[PDB]
Amino acid sequence: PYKGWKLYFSEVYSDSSPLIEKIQAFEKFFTRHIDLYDKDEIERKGSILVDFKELTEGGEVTNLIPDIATELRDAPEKTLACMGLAIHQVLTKDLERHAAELQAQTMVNVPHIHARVYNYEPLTQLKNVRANYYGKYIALRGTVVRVSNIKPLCTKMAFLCAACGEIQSFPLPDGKYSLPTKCPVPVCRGRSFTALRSSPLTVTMDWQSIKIQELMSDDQREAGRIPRTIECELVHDLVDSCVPGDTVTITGIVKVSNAEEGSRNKNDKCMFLLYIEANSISNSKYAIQEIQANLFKLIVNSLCPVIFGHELVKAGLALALFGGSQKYADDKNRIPIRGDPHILVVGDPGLGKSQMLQAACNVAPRGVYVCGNTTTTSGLTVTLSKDFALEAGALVLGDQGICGIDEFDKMGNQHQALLEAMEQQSISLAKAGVVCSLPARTSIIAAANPVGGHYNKAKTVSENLKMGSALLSRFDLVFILLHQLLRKYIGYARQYVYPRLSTEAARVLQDFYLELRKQSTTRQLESLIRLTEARARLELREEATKEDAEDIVEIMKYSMLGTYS
Amino acid sequence: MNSDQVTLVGQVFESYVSEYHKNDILLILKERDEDAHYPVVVNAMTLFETNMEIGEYFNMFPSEVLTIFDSALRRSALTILQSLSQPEAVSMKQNLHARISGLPVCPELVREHIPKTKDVGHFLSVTGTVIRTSLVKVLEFERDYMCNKCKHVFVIKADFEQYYTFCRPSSCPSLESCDSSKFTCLSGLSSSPTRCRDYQEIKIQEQVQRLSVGSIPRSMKVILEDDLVDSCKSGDDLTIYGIVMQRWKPFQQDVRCEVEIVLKANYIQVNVQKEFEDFWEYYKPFAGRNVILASLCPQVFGMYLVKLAVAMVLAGGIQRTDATGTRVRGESHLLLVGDPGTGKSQFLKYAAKITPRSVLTTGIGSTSAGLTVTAVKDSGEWNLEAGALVLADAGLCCIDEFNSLKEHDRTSIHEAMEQQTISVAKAGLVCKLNTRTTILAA
Amino acid sequence: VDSCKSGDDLTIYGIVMQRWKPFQQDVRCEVEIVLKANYIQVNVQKEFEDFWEYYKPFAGRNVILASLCPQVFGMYLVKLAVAMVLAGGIQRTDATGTRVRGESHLLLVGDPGTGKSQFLKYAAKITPRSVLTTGIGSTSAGLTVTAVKDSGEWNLEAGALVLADAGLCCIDEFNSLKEHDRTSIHEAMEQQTISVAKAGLVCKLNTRTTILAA
Ligand SMILES: [Zn+2]
Ligand SMILES: [Zn+2]
Repeated sequence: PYKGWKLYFSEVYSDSSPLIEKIQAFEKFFTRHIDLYDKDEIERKGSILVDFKELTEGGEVTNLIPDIATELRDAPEKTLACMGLAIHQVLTKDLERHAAELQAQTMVNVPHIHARVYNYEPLTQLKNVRANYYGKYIALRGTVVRVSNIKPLCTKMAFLCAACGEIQSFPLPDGKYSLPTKCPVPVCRGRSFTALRSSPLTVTMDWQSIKIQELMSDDQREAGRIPRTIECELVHDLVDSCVPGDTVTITGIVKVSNAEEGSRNKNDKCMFLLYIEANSISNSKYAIQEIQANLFKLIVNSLCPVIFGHELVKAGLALALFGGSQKYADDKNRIPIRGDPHILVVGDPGLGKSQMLQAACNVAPRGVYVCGNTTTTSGLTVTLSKDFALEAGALVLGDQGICGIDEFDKMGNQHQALLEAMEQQSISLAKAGVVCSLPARTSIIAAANPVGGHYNKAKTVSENLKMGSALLSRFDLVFILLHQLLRKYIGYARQYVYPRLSTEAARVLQDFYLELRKQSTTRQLESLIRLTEARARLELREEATKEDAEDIVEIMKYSMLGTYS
Repeated sequence: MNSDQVTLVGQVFESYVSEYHKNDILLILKERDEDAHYPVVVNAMTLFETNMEIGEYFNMFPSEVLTIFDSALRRSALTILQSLSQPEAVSMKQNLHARISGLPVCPELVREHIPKTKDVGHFLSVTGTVIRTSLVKVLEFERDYMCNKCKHVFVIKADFEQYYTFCRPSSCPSLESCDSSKFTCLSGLSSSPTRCRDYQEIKIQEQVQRLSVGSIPRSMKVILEDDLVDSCKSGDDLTIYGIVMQRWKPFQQDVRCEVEIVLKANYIQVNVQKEFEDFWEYYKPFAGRNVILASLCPQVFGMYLVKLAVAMVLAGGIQRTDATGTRVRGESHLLLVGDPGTGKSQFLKYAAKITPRSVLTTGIGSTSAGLTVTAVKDSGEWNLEAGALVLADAGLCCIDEFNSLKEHDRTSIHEAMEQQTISVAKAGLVCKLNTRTTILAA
Repeated sequence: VDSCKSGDDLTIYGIVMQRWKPFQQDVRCEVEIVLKANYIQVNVQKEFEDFWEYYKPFAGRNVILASLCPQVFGMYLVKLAVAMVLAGGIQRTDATGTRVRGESHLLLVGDPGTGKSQFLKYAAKITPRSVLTTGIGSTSAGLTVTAVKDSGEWNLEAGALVLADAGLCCIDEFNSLKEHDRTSIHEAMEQQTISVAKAGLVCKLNTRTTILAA
């Protein structure tokens, strides 16, 4: 009466077992809510997404499941199996009725349906995950760092008993081919089984291993605490649902990892080891109003409270933190060019250029700080690791954020891919026959030292700075030198306000550009717009006026004043 | 311990926790997570002052005494829970660990060196610096088995001395004497219990800055379990209490043996007099300055100001905190722009050898890799190495040939002289490191 | 066996099977999906017809040129020349059996920041089977061939001038290359081929491509 019983439970079917009660409970729940889901998509993908708020709705549809929360948290592998068998029974009953109606005017083979529950609460942070969570169902939310490749994984294996002819679906622990020790029927214990690898009970699915790092407060919770990470295993439809850098919410069971990695030294090898079996994954991709109502100078001076002077440098840093408009026409595939401006700090030692890059990475919600001596090509570009996987580098880790590069005059070919990232918002990969293009929508702020030390002489910027024109033409702002509340304000502005350029702001830029032409790169004008739009996002305004443009022009005037000397 | 010893220990501890140590257990019961390991820190000196035999039995059998302490902690937690008007407002906690702290100050229990084979099996404290930390981990520690004749479910423990490996027994520990030797394992068949204890291996080293530690410090492995994990990081000054044990692996067909003395931790703590009083009375000041300055460096002619300035360098300083919460330094900085061979180098070297917790270098002989930070790597693993400006934290850093350095070695020194900190960003190691030090340059 | 080499375009018919090795005492398992081969083979429409009827020609050139790169002011000849670059070409064969190329070559000697780089990059993203680089950022190791080695084993790695076979290769900062990167480009522009002779890898590789430089 239960077709597919062996697809979820390895036990022998018995109407006296306590499984029937929960199975019929979830079957009632699914029959009452059969119109809420797409049966075709459930059959094709082999899974079903159920809202946890629907199970805890309370009433009549959930009458036979009053303790769904406790049973799911403490016994997930049993509750999910019962739920999957119930939805499979509902689908096969509906399809058998349809097939009978078709025959009147009956072998329906419904495959395995993964019962996936999303939007689970309470949310459990990774730092509070200990060993006692083993066998429990919890939900986490974090940023993806590593995404491995898709690989086949044999979950179950079919075994035919030579005594009674019964075929069982024995699950494998970590994929280890083990032989059953007794026949599942309580009659004969033949203890001799033949493997049936072509049988439908032998379950083989796609498998992926992702790594999740906790959402760490870059200043509050950074008082000696390291960001904790954990491994998650996606299977079947959950495979290829997130890329490195996305913030995803993953609900699943906590299970023991047994490989074991390493080694060595000295020493990150751990025999003792944890991981998460992912059941569902969701990928997204007042004090503020007092601040909006001298806002520019207040945020500017509050970026680095330990750096004296550099008022224009802090002014460009705030503009880069908010950023312009990522004007990507998704309906026209019109590239957004770039809305993230770049900053160059040309200064002598002892000015605090490194401290400005630190504050750039600290106040930003996604900051990556890099020194310019211990440099590797894989430290900034994507890293290829084959047995292949692509590991995000500093130019990829800084996506939707700011990356700071100190002493880049000391970097060699490990730095030239940053030029391709500042312009294409992407990283080029070509190694070991693997060719790809990875995202890198980041804002690059950098600082360097002059050629002959103190350069208050008759030379200009392109001559005194240890840098060629291939990178000088890529910066929106060049400055020549010789916390949590503003963090929330910047994060809210990057998510809420999308700026535009008005006509009054353009007329000011037209007059300055025409007067600059009469004195006789194009990216200079692109900087005027990208910083003006950044000023509109700073003021939480959807449209930048002439006042914002004049301020951006004066900032660019200071950049062009230190230059062209 | 016989029955009398266990009885007296239990009674003394039960009376002590029924009289005091109530708010700690109340706060433990008030927590939400019921499956969590909760520690109960107890001063060992005040506890051993209440009864004479408890200290003897603790120093004689530490593990069983700690087990009895945990049992009595559970009993006292239940008693305090039953004494509340609304017992349902809190929840009982079964994973209670008695963590010993504040041992009687003596050289036999408070150690500054790595314990030897003589101290195996004794409970003591070791003070050192953390040089290495491992990740936080999860895996099994007990395994359930069942008998084929009486269906009695018993449990076997993992041998800590054999790196938590299980050995199959051959006797039924049921209440009725079963002659059955056939047992079945139930560890991997199901997941009915969540019996798994936390585990972390840290590495501590003797502090060469101490007077008792010689030239070459020794290292030691410390095993933290349950709530003791995630309690320290690389570079911390720890005072670890615990039991010195031996973990070993024997010879095999192609494998060699390996024995190791480790420290199973129980609690973690993050860190002539009459003559001096008479010298201070005579100083209370110009004649005292002449004595200190002459005694600081007697191998030099004149240079009264340099001897005085060095005195202030070794003297200062004390940190402060302003209205913005910014740390305001204390440590001094003296520059000696002297002609070569005038003896300025003779100052700094003798001053670095005369002072405990002191470092030195000779400029270009140690670049920024030897002054600040270095990301020591090996496979996909790395740690933080300390330089001259870091090892001198709460100490002195001397740098001869100070202008012979590169502009990037000076930039690193610029940060250490301006923030008490050094920014780390090498390879995959990004952090903010405290370098509260004074710098005596020439 | 012996029916294909490294770099061929194959259409393999066969059965998808699984080869596995189980766990042992000290050995881990490994499962792999392989293809047991059975045969080897070496390798809106109405709108386009209506657009072709209107083109059949000067008004059509203005539409293609404006639609090729609308992000640029003027430069009618550059938009037209790029159109011929993406257009050409077709190989021929003379009386001596020599292969006569088809693919075009356009050089853009423009002042920096005039937008010539905006052309080539959008043109490389708009075109299927297309490659690009920025001169000195990719030397001859990334333009032609590289003998990837490991123990006494090696293979052939394709560069910018090779991956663009039957496609387009764009090179900004074209004069920023070394005289040996240009020599490798000289051969690809003059023979449709690139000579291989690195380590123990000696061969003649076909690089039938067009090169759009700036
Ligand atoms: Zn059977
Ligand atoms: Zn028995």
